[PDB]
Amino acid sequence: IRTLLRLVPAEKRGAVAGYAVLTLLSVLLRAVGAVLLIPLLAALFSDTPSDAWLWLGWLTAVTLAGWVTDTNTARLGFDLGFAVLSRTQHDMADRLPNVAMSWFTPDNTATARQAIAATGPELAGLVVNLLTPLIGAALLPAAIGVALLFVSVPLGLAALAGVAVLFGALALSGRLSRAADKVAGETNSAFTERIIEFARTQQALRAARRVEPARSQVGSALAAQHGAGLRLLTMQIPGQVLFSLAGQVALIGFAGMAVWLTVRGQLGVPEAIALIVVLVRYLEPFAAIADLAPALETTRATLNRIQAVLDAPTLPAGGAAPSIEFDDVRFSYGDEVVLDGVSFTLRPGNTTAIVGPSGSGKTTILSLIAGLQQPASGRVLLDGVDVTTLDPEARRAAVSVVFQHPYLFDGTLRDNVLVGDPEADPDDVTAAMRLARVDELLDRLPDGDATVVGEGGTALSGGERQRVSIARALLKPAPVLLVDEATSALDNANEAAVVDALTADPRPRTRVIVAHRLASIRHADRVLFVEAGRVVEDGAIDELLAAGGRFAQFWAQQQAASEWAIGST
Amino acid sequence: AEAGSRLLAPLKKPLIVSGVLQALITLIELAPFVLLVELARLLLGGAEAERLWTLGLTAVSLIGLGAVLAAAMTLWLARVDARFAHELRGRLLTKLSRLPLGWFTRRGSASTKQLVQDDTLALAYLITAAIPDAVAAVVAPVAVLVYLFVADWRVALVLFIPVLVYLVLMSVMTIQSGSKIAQAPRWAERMGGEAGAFLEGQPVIRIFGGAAASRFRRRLDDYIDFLVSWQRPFVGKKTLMDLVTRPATFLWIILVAGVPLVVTGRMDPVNLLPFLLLGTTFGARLLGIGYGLSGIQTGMLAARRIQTVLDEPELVVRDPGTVELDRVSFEYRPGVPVIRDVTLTLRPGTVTALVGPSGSGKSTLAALVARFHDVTQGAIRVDGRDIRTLTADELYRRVGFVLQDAQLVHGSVAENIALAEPDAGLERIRTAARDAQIHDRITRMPDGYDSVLGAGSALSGGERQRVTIARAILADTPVLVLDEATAFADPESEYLVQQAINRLTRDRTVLVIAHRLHTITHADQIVVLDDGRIVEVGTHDELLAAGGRYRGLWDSG
Ligand SMILES: Nc1ncnc2c1ncn2[C@@H]1O[C@H](COP(=O)(O)OP(=O)(O)O)[C@@H](O)[C@H]1O
Ligand SMILES: Nc1ncnc2c1ncn2[C@@H]1O[C@H](COP(=O)(O)OP(=O)(O)O)[C@@H](O)[C@H]1O
Repeated sequence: IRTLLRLVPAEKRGAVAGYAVLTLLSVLLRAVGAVLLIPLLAALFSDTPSDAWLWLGWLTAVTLAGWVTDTNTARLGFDLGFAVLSRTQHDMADRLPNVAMSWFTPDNTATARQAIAATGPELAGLVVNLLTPLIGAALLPAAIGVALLFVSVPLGLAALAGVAVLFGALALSGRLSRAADKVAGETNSAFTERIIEFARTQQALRAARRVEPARSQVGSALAAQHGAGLRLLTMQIPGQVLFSLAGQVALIGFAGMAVWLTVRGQLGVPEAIALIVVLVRYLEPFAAIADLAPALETTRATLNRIQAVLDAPTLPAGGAAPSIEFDDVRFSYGDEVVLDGVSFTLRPGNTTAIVGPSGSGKTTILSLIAGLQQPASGRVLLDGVDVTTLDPEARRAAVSVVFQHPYLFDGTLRDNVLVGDPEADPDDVTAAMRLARVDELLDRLPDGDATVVGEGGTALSGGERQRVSIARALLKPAPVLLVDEATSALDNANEAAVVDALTADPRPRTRVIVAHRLASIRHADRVLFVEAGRVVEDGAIDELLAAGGRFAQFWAQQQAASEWAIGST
Repeated sequence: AEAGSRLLAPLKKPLIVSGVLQALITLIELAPFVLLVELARLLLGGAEAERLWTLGLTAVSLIGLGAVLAAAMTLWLARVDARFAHELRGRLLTKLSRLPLGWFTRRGSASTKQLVQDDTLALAYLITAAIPDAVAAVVAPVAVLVYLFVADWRVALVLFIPVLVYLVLMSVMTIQSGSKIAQAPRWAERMGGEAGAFLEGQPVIRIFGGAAASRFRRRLDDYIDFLVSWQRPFVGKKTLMDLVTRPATFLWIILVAGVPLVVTGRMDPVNLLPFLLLGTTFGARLLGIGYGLSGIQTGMLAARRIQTVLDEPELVVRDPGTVELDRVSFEYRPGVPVIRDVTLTLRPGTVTALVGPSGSGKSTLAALVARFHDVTQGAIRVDGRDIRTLTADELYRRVGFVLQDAQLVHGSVAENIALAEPDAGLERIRTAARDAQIHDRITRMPDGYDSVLGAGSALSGGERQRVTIARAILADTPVLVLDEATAFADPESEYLVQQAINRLTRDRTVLVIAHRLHTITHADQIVVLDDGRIVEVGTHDELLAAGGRYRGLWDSG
């Protein structure tokens, strides 16, 4: 397996060699211990049992050497387990900040969360709980088979050839057992999907007075499907029964072979009984592996998660208001294209609004500029410099963003705002707090900006959280500011804070805003109307309204939408 | 505890028979090891080849008999599970049509998919796999232990020497860190949350970074330090606790205890043979009981959840669009008021509005009128009838509603508009759609009115909302319960949704969950709520003249 070897740090590539050679030494000592039953038992069942003392002396000497190598491999197992835990978690935590934001789909995020959180106690005990029993049980039937060659060549060939048959039975049993679980899971999911739809649309059905016809329809469908699916059952042996049957048949086959030799005179009776015991020592590891099928299945899953995270794609890498240029930009979330040949130049030092219907590609533009994502085709440039070719520190300092979601984290409110630039002076924080209109919120909080705003701290409303986020973006000294409007419906002060951020900031920098309502774009210098991933209209506020284009119609709808009253016009 | 056993009440007789068959099958699976001991006793006694043949035939027939029983049990146990699971899905289906309609918007509870798909599958593994696997895991060590004690009681006792050393070291290792075993699940839960936060707050860490970037890293290092400090001191205990149970250790104890007995004449050497065959792996058999009983626990938790859902309360039935609320109070959780002493009269044809801060209980009071929950105290009356006395056919024919997160059923658009009244013709449906400002996009679809809809569709939030508003218009309910958040759910489609709601609201009693006070100026009756209690009631201008909490809210706008 290649993923597990990749987890090994460079420090422990030596200790893995010691672990491997001592694991082989352990398997050889167990095999010699099992084959030492051939003379020990053959003398125990003989006319003179007293000849068994010598082979018990060698057996216990092999046993003590077995314990010494077994504790050393366990010690190296615990050391490798902790080293693998620290190595993978730290390398996995260092990987993700460099990963492109396209990778973080909900399913990919689920694996990354699983790989980080649920792999703690498992990786620490991976090698001791799984590899050492797995490797010892896998190599021991072949070790005993090879060792019996020195007792009898055809015997060792027969016992060694039986390893291939019995491992084949394990593989076939694994295939049948997993296919059965696949069918059992899928059939149940086919039965219950109608029930999930019935529970999903319950408000629609109940309010529409159709709940009972819909309930009967689903009940009839379930009844017919079960009646058809119950008759398809047939008397199948499961996977585990197949393997246990293969073990017993091997047991009776070897015992019958030993007795047949005894009747032919080719073996003595004590030696035949001893071979019967040793050929039970040989079959026993196959049962030991079958007990590791659940543990091996889970470990294969989590290592697949860790492989997925560690194989995530990473972005490449190399104070006046820069100009933002778009040239033939195309970007897609896999196959779903969101931008189709978009091209524009944001004039340096000016505020450009971005507007359009729901969906579209408005938010994707700001994520491209800030370096969260790299374009699939075309280029995004800052003063003629490609964003991808920028150094990591330069790109971090280049752009400031106000996100759709505030993304507040556990900490004090001032700590939530100081992350923009910790080197800023207290007066800079006060000024950024004033423009963001968070000083009004400090009057509500008991401790002011020192109050905790985390999950276990204070429950800030949507508008207040956005005003904290605006405080982040204004504080940062980046030569570019990006805005993505999202406010609580009632909080008009949030719109006032956004207006102040666009206008009241004395810092010289290019500004971009994705907007939803007219209160912010009214102060903008120009507007880009984006629909279906393309700029269907472009111009200034006066230019666009004079033209009476799509933006004018959008302007009319929103202005009307800001004036209605229920029970009247 | 009884909730799990109460669901599996009808499966008492099949599960008992399944356990008995698995006990029988495991004994038949251990029988070949007994026959090898008889075979050795035959060989040492110089038995003729005829007796060796019969023993060989007996062993082969038992292998065939065990295979046949295990196949026959699997088929019969699958049929039992398939019949019980079908019964259960029928019961879950009927319960989902009787639960209170607010049960589908729960907080802090398992999803419907987990309760229906995952838990019903966990029951299927419980009945068919976990119980027979647990019965085998308990009967195999017990059958082995009894046989090895019958063979010889002296070498059987020294099989417990590694067992006592395991339990003693397990007990020493457990008390020595008993606090940490209790902390460890909570560390995992904390890290699951922090991993979610780190993955959620990724863009901030990209562009801002700073304390946010190293917060997760430092807490990850604390967790790894906790695991290492917790488990590293138990290397010595855990290694010694593992070597004692190994087959190599059992074999040495068996032979060092049996060879002195055999050599000195205190034992028949064939009485040591049962221990060499079965007793070497005896330690690994006892360690398999725990995994066997774990399967029962995991399945019984799922049986716990399913029976808990089936034990929920339902909507009991007792006994011009005017609505009367009279001394209504409501508890989501016991002893935690959310509505307290609210009284209102939504006069016929008048638009009543609920206003207040977030968490004031305004949304709940609209959910109560539609009967998403039953009021714990007081009453709500519609057209002079308490809503408790009304059936779902009667109540929702009088009290329609369009709340947030509207839904579309699997079917064509024509059924979705005409869901309330399928007998309506396409002319009536088209007028209703044009009334809701959706006819334009419907014709814009390739298939027109025959366009199929369901759990996944290309329509945006505003578009499916206007489809639902078209449904409500064609439902013709004199009373209406409306959530103002449906308007600004799609700001780009805001004006169209407003026109649809404007058309919907006419000659109909209306209840509004208002969030923007500037959309309320012409409502017939404003209601101000904070912490579940009505503060002021009156028209827009009258309350502004009063200058109470409503004017403070308006100034806060
Ligand atoms: N995590 C994601 N995975 C796949 N597609 C996404 C993801 N996030 C956004 N999109 C796509 O982006 C489009 C919306 O563009 P966006 O710039 O977000 O506009 P808006 O700001 O109006 O949402 C959607 O059609 C959606 O398919
Ligand atoms: N999903 C939920 N399930 C159960 N109870 C809830 C849920 N969400 C909120 N609650 C409770 O009901 C109340 C609803 O508050 P309310 O003010 O009506 O909502 P809004 O802030 O949208 O107006 C809250 O105070 C809370 O205690």
